[PDB]
Amino acid sequence: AFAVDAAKAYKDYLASGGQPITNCVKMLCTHTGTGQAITVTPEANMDQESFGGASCCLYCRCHIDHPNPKGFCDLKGKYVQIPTTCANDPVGFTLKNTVCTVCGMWKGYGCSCDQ
Amino acid sequence: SSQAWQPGVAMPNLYKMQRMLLEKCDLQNYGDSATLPKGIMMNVAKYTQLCQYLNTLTLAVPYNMRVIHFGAGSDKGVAPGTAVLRQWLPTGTLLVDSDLNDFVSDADSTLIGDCATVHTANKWDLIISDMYDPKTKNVTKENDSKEGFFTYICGFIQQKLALGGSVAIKITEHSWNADLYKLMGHFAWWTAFVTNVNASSSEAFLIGCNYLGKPREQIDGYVMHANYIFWRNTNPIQLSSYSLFDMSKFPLKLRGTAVMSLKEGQINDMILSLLSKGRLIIRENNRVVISSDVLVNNENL
Ligand SMILES: C[n+]1cn([C@@H]2O[C@H](COP(=O)(O)OP(=O)(O)OP(=O)(O)O)[C@@H](O)[C@H]2O)c2nc(N)[nH]c(=O)c21
Ligand SMILES: C[S@@+](CC[C@H](N)C(=O)[O-])C[C@H]1O[C@@H](n2cnc3c(N)ncnc32)[C@H](O)[C@@H]1O
Ligand SMILES: [Zn+2]
Ligand SMILES: [Zn+2]
Repeated sequence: AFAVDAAKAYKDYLASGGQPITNCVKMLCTHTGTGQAITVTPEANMDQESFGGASCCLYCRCHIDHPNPKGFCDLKGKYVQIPTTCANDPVGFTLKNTVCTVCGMWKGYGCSCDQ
Repeated sequence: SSQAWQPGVAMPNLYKMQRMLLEKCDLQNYGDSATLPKGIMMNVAKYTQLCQYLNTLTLAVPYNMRVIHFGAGSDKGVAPGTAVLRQWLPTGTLLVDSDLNDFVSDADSTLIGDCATVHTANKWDLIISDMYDPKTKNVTKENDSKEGFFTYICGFIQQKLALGGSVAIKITEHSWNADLYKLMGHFAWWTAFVTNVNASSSEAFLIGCNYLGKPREQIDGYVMHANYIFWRNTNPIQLSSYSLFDMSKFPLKLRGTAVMSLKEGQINDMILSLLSKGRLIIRENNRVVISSDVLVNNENL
């Protein structure tokens, strides 16, 4: 019945003015990529930075179990594209945001499936 | 003169041919720091230039390529070099990394422990090591050939590197090993490559290109490290990060290099020619299986 809520702890710590997790691994890339959120190689466009996935995953970085019941991580082994305006906190961004199942862009940061 | 627009500088051949004695390394820019693009870690820049250089060699790049990366952790708890390797290597390439200390990684599998605990059933097409022992900083003595993890690496290459495969092994002035230089003579070509972002350091990657499983050339590793230090002592390299800004051609070309499971008798001069050219890999193509030996102890007296 009891489980640490890692997401909630970090979201609250952020709001209390805590320093975002650092040492997310930022990649060198052309910045001419598709812009999709989670890719097998870096896909940043001119508005995004590309990072190594694992270093941007709250569960990977905190040495705790993943929410997926079989323990699968969405980010490890891939690259997450982060809007340049949020690249100060890649971990928070990926926690607080959602990927569109249709076009693979961040809902609200690339997804335009409502037009 | 055009050097600063390269990812780095490789040991010129005339220095390989010398018979210097070992001196102290004294670099004129020792300790200077490159200006890295915004928010880019040193080791992303260093591994990026290493891979940019490997792109100019005749690496074998088979389907279902197997790469292993030693010394992949960091005082950050993450693995920036692994991230660059996974960016560079064809998608789906199997990548295993390892380190003495725990870290989070994008490799397909990570083993924590001294590298001499690591075993693998299968052979590899590319071995990368950035292992460095921090006690090497305590220079109390002549700069002698070092054993430790280098002894493992030499064995690992002879036992588990596919013919036709390649290596890049980090050394410095004091973290080096004479058998590793000797083994370079067992590859079709070899060099010592200094990245431009770290040109102020005596670090280099000893690169062996296309393994032959026997000596093409007899190399005295003591003399050869003396030659390398002589080169670095007389050729100041200007810190540069220029090449980090062009990633258009960075990915390793998937050449589809053939893989055959031949036996030692079948390696004729023509096979050896294909190996030498990066056109063939020789190893089993079975499934990749790794493990780490764990010492068991019960401390309750
Ligand atoms: C190459 N080098 C090495 N040393 C000394 O030898 C020690 C062991 O040197 P080292 O084997 O760690 O090489 P280096 O320091 O270049 O490696 P890096 O830290 O990975 O960049 C070093 O801590 C220095 O005290 C050096 N000291 C001076 N003054 N100038 C140099 O060029 C120099
Ligand atoms: C320069 S750092 C690695 C930096 C890392 N490659 C990166 O991408 O940032 C040197 C590494 O070699 C590891 N190392 C040193 N000796 C080792 C040994 N005998 N076995 C395994 N790892 C070792 C250290 O733990 C240390 O993390
Ligand atoms: Zn994760
Ligand atoms: Zn969408």
